[PDB]
Order: sequence, then C-alpha cells, then structure tokens
Amino acid sequence: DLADRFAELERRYDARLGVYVPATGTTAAIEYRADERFAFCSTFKAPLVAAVLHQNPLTHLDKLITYTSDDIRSISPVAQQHVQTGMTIGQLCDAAIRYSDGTAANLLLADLGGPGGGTAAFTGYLRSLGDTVSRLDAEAPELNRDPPGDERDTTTPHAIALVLQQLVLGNALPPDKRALLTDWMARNTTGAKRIRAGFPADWKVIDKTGTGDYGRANDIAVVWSPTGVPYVVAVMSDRAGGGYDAEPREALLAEAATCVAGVLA
Repeated sequence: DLADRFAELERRYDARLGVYVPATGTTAAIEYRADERFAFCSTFKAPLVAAVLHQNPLTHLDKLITYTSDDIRSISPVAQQHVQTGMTIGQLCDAAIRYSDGTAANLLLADLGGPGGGTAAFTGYLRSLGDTVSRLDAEAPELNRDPPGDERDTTTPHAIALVLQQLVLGNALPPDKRALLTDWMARNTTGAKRIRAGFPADWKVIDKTGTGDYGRANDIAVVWSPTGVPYVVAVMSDRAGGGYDAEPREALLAEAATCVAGVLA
C-alpha cells in the first residue's frame, strides 16, 4: 500500500513527506500530505521564470542586468562568476532554474517588480493560475529559513503540482515561452538524486529542486513515459525533529519517486 510505504519513509528519515501526482486519463491522483504546507525553497523559481517570461516580450531575455557585491547574499554558482559583467535576463533564468542560483532569482524577482521586492507580484502570478494557497514573502536567503509550520514562503504538493501542470503541459504560457521553461528544466543540473533517481532511464524527467533549513528537500517534475504520457510529480520534505541544521535527505525523495514510478509503470 502506497500510503504505508510513504509512512515507512517518514520513519526511516525522521521526516515529514508530501507527495502529489494529479489525476490523468487512467490514473487517480496520488496524494500523501498533499494539502499540508511545505516551504517552497527553490521550487518557486520555476513559476518565477514563467512569470518573467509571461510579463515581457521574448527579447527581454536579451536585456543586461547589472548587480554588485552586496547582491550576493546566498548560494549563487553562476551569478558569483559573472558579477564583473552583469547577466542577461535569459542568463538569469538559466541560472535560477539549472543551478538554483539565489542571486539570479532575487534579480528576477526585482525585474518582476512591485512590493516586497517582487514577491507580491510573484504571488499574484500564482493567483492568476488559480493557486489560492501558495505565498512568497521573502527572497533569498530568508525564504528557506521560516520555522517548521510557519506559513510564510510555503506551497503544498497539490498546489505546486497544479501550477507546474499548467506551465508545462497546459496553456499558461504561449508555446515559445513554454518551450524555454521546459528546456531549462530539462537541462537542470541539481536533480539527479531526486525524482530522476526514481524513474527508469527510458522515462524523460524535467525538474526543479529546492533545499532549505530544517532538513528541507523538495523536487517538482514533469515526467513522460516511454510512450509519451506525461505526469506531474511533486515531492516535498522536511525534518523538523533535527532542528535548523537538520540535514536534507535526497534519498527520501528518490525512494518516494521510486514508489510513484512503480504505480505509474
């Protein structure tokens, strides 16, 4: 039994696990703690890039953004390397998705603009997709730090799966912008040990990870079977019992995804 397997994983990793896979043609929704709140961590960067793409002509990708030493406030593998030159909006989107670059995401939030350094507009974009649950309140590094149970900077597996479904499979974005987001997620460098590890090699996986304090580890993905049938997979986890410095456990997400893959095969 699937719920029993997920509960076993929670005990193994001293964790809270949330899983959602939306219903399809012939599969029922898979849900486990799917309506409980979990921190977004970096998973918000997928709809953030969608928001920025949607808001602007495609050639806004070519606009150069400059930034300074005091803008590097978080893990930023790309933005740290390019600080002496600036980065284009396209480069920022690439870094935000594929390297989970914190500075890149903060700069994209500022590009979206408005109150809260762009967080209010980001949340408004989610509202436009029918998501009345999620909320973004802070940028990096603060957004990964809210205490367990706090609702700031949270989504739910259910909510973010429905958002990702509209972005990648549905018509939230025009096809050209949809393809840009899809390709960046396809080329992600940070997800090999999460949902990807749970699906056989002949399934296509695109994803966006997130990792935070209190042992937070998330992954959101779109997967395609060897015959081209797509599923959206959201897996979220935290380890409040280990406190602020609890280690995130990717293996929990790999095992959860393996259980999901077993059902979808």
